[PDB]
Amino acid sequence: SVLKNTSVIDKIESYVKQYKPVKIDASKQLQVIESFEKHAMTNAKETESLVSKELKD
Amino acid sequence: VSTLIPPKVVSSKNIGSAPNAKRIANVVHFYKSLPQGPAPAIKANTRLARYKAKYFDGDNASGKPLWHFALGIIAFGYSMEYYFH
Repeated sequence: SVLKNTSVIDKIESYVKQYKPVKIDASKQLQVIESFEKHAMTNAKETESLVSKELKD
Repeated sequence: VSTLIPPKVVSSKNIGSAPNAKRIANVVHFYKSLPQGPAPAIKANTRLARYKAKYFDGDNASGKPLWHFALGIIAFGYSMEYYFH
């Protein structure tokens, strides 16, 4: 209602309407992060076991 | 890009340098030993061992065994001198 001789509000409306799907989100943190984490818990359990037996000794 | 992992890397890291070196020394020094005064082995009587467990014991080891030995030596020497002189 503020603009009277807009001549552009339809164009920008359509441009935003066609722009909201910018691209597909990556969400693919499962190729090097997963391997790092797997190694993480594996040798972390190893270290927990060794420090535990060292404490008992 | 992974962060450092101190408590996750302890397999190769030991307690300084000297403590891990002396850990092996101290772990087995207290393992295979008598608990408290086991195996006194006080009993012994083989003339020499009889002296060991009778007068030559280290609990006192005073001059009394020495005086007794001197008395025996002079007693034998009296007869030896009677034979000779």
